[PDB]
Amino acid sequence: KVFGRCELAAAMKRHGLDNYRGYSLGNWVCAAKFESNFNTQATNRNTDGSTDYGILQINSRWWCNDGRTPGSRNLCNIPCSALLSSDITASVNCAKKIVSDGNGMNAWVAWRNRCKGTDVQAWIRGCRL
Amino acid sequence: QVQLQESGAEVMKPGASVKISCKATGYTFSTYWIEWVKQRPGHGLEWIGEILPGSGSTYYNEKFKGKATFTADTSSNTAYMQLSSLTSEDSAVYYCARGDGNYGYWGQGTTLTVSSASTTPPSVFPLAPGSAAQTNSMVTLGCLVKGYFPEPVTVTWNSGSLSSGVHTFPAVLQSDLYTLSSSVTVPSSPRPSETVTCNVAHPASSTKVDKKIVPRDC
Amino acid sequence: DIELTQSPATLSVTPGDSVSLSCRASQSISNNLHWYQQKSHESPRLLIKYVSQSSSGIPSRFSGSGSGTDFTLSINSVETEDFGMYFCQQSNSWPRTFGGGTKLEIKRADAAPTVSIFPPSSEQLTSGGASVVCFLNNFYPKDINVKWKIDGSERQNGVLNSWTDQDSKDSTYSMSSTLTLTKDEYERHNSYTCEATHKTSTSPIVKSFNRNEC
Repeated sequence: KVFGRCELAAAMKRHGLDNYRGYSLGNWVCAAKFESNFNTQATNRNTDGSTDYGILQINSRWWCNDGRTPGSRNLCNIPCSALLSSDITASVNCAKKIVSDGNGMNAWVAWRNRCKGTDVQAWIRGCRL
Repeated sequence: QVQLQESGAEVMKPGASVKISCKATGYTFSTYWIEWVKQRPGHGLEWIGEILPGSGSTYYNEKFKGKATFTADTSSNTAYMQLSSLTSEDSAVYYCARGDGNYGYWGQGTTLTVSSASTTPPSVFPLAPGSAAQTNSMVTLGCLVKGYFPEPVTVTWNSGSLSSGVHTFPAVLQSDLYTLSSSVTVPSSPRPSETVTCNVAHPASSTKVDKKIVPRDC
Repeated sequence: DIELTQSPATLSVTPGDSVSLSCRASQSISNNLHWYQQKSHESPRLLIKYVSQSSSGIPSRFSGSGSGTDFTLSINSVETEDFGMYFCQQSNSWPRTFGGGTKLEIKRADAAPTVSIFPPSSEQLTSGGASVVCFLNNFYPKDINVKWKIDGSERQNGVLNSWTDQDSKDSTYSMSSTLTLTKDEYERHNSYTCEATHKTSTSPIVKSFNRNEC
C-alpha cells in the first residue's frame, strides 16, 4: 500500500502527529517521503542483522521484534510484521515511542538529512487538513 | 514443536517450472521470515531469498531475482517457491528454513532433477566371475543396472537374506541415463552351491527384476 | 556478498582427537556467525549460534569462539558420529552466505583394495554394447587411480567411475569403474586390463581378462 502525499498527511494528522513533541505535520510526511516513499511494505536491510519496516522504516533492533535481529529490545513491543500493514496505526503508534526518546525525529536519518527545519510545510501544501 | 514440511522429489524437463512448498506449523507464521537455500552437489549452500508470509514482502539474492518467486498461503500455512525456465543447473536440493539469524528449523529438502530423458527401464546384467575369485574362500559377484531414468533403483541380494558384504554404488550419469552396479562378497561355500540373485526394482516404471548369478561358460 | 572461506576442505581425524575448523569472513560480520553440521542427505543442523552459544542437545564436545573475520568451531574428542560436512553461515547482511564446507572423514589404518574384473555378459552383447567392470572394494585412503588398457594401449574414453561414501562399519571406500564399448569393438581385442595405483603398494594392482583364453 502506497499512500498519497496528502492522502497520508490526513491519516497522519488524524493520528495527531501534528505539533507532536514540537513536530509539525510536515516533519512527518517529509520523513515518510524520503524513508519509504509512502510505501507500507517497504523493507530495507542493514549490515547489522537488522531490517527497517514499513512507511516510517522502524528498525528491528530496538523497536520491533522480527525474531532474527541481534540485541533486540522490542521497545514498541510488536511483531515488525504489523509495521507492514496498510493501517498505519502500528507505525504511527510506534513512531510516538521513538520520539519520547530524546533525539526526537533526528532518529529518522532521511528526516534529519532532508527536512531539518527547511519548510516541511511544503508537504502539506494544498493538503486540506 | 516447530516443523517445516516440504513437497517431494520433482523430475522436470528443461524449460518448464516447478513449485516447491513449505508448510510450517508451531508458530505465528506471519511473524518470522521463511528463507530458501539451495545445495547443488559440488557447491556449498546458496541463499535464494526470503518471504515474510502475508505481508507482500520478499527479497531476492540478485542472482535469483527474476528466476525464483516466493508466495505464501496464510490460510494453509504454506510458503511456496517457483523456479522457472529450468536448466541443468537447477537440479539441486532446496530448503525452507525459518529466519532466526541462525537457521535452527529447516524443512526436509526437496530434490529437483531437470532432464529431457524419459522414464527408462534398467537392464540388469549379471557379472559372474569369468574365472578366479570363485575357488578362493570369498567370491565377489555383481549386478550391472544401466541406462535407467529416473532415480531411484533398489538393489537387494537374495531378497535381503544377503545383507553383509554388499556395496551398491552411487548412480552416475551416462548420456542422460543412469548406471549403477552392486557387489556382494559371499564365502565360497555359498556360491555356486546356493543361488545368489540380485533383485532390482525401479518404481518410476513398475519394473522388478531378479537375475540369478551363474558361473560363466568355460 | 560477504564471502566466508573455510579450511580445510577435508580433514581426516582418528576418533578421540581434537579439531579446529576455521571460518574467515571477507569483512567483519561482527559476532554473527553460526555453524551447522550435515550428515549425508538430511538438512543441516545448528551446532553453534552467534559464534558461541550452545543450542541445547548439542554435545558439549562442540564449542566455538572468535570474532571479527576469524571464527573457529572446535570439536574436542571426535566420535564416529561427528563425521559429515560442517558449514558456517553469516546473518550480518543479505544475501546470507555459507562457507564452502569442511568435510570431516574418519582416519583408519591404510587398507588395500580387493580388485575384481568381470567380462561383458552374453545378455549384453545382444544389445551391441559391452561393459567390462572392475570393483576395487574396501580400501583406505580414498586416493586411488584406475587405468584401463585394451591390448596394451591405455584407454580413456568410455570409462565411468563411482565411489562409495565411507563405510560406517569399517571406514573404508570402494569404487566400481566400468569400461563400456560396442560389441563390435570389443570383438576386435583380446585383453582388458584394469590397473589400480594406490598408496598401499609400490606397484599397481592389475586384473586382466583375455577373450581368447580359457
